[PDB]
Amino acid sequence: QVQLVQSGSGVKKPGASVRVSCWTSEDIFERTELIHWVRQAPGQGLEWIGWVKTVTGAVNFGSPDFRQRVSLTRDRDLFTAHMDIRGLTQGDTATYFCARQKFYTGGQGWYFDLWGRGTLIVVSSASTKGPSVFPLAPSGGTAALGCLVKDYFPEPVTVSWNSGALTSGVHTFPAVLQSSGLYSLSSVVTVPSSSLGTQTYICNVNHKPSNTKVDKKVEPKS
Amino acid sequence: EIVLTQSPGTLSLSPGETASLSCTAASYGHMTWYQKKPGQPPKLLIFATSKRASGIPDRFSGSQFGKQYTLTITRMEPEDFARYYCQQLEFFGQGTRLEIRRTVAAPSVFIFPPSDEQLKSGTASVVCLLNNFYPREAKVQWKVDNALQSGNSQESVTEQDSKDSTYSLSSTLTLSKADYEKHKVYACEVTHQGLSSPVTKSFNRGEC
Amino acid sequence: KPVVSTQLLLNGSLAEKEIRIKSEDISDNAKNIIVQLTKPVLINCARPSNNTQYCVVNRTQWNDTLGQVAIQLRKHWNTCIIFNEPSGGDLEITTHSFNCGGEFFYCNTSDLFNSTWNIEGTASIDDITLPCRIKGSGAPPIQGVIRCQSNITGILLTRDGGSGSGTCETFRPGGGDMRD
Ligand SMILES: [Ca+2]
Repeated sequence: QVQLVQSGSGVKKPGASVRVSCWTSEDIFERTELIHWVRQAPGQGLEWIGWVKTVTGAVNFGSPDFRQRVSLTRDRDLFTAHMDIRGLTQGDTATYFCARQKFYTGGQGWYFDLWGRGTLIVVSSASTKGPSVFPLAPSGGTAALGCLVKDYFPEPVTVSWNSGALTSGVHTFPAVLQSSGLYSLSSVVTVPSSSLGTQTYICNVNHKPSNTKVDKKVEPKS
Repeated sequence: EIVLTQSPGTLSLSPGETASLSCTAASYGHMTWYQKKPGQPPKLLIFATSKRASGIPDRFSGSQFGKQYTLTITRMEPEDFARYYCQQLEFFGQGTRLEIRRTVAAPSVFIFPPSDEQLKSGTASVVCLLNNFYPREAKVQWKVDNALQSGNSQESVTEQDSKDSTYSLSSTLTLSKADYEKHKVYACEVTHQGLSSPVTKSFNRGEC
Repeated sequence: KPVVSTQLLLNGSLAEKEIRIKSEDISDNAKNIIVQLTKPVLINCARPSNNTQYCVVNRTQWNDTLGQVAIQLRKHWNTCIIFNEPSGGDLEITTHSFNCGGEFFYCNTSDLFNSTWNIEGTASIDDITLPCRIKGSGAPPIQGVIRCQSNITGILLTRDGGSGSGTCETFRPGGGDMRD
């Protein structure tokens, strides 16, 4: 569910290198002329990095700056392809996609019928830190309350409310990378101001990399 | 990149209605069209300007008028609501997002002062929320003791709701506990198209 | 399905009057370009000792050829031109591959492709010996004084992609598998 298979997402250190891989079946590989590498940083578009020919091994890059650091290789017998990026920098934090081009005739243009689901490369110098969750407490009918998942690393965070029992009105926002190396997130719930005195509002934040499972309560306080 | 400009960047449509996405290529080479959803691989629909891939239905079409290369999505379906990019050979378009057009709804503005648990740590984070508004375009300003404050806030906007077709906005102004005890009045002002006048939600520090 | 490629096309057909540029789409970098020469440039090889093997080209004849290949590449991209070494690929595309006599030869064209021809009266930056080797897999090398003689009838090129690549235009030998 389904071809072609891409390498696991990673956190890389500035200046280092990363061997991003791509692999498929013999029958899918024997029908491919090229294997292209295209990238996307969050809040940016699809950018072509380069190509590699499945037969000759020959290459081509999108800029002089991809030529000296990007190396495009393929294994004709194991039916794979690889992308090595030298001198990793924060400008390289992106979802690296791979795409195949069938044996085509000139004129038609480029058409990538198959795509790898992607590989997220995060060029970060920071080390794995556990989150600090703080309550966003309320104080005419509707009242808003929530949580603030401050200073964690890396992604993702699982944000729940009342152990699945509270889903109507939940607005869990995407994470923001701060001036630190650390992400911040906020989850909020919309409930009537009459319920709060009665109902309990517990949020369940889970951060898998640090093995952190926090379950905080939010109540009005003065 | 001179050639390959695309437009509009946002198409506000209702299901049933027809989409018309245009790509402007500085040359006579053939166009390709991809469908892209958030955190999903691009799906090839059109290649060779006019030719659709196997498994793509009659709804989606491709055409050219010199340098104008357009994709049309007749009898629009909910699934068809996504982002679209065009590549002319090695080059890709800026992009275009297809969003659910609905009634103009002003945001519900809420403020949150920093919790005492955070004030024991050393950081003071003030949080603002803008609940359930359309269009996506809304701006938030933070004012501390009546002085415009920028270069210290960070903001986040959620994706469009499947049920109500709206957006919600979150802003965070982070200050040190030291630079926080100095000022008394903390106000966030929010302007939107839904609003004839700006919203200025404010609190007085340490009083409840 | 075997393998076929090379940097220089040998002993084929020559252009009648002026140099030719063959391709399926000249604006398609993924597609291979085919250069056809008007006058054949001679190529001499020699294996006199262990392990000396070399390939000799004429410098005045090659600079005349290349400068005139740039005036034709100008006809598609009216911009300054660079002939450069390839960055990747298999041995047959990175070196000028040919079997001479009973020995297969791999030589480096690092000297042929490293020129910059200006928009005006085409210019260089300011003979040609191509280091060569033979595969020592099967079996131990054969002594001298073996000689090879052939004619350069054409070249197989690939143009560098991208908008980010401004200024001049860059071409590298290889391809591209099948010939004209
Ligand atoms: Ca809009």
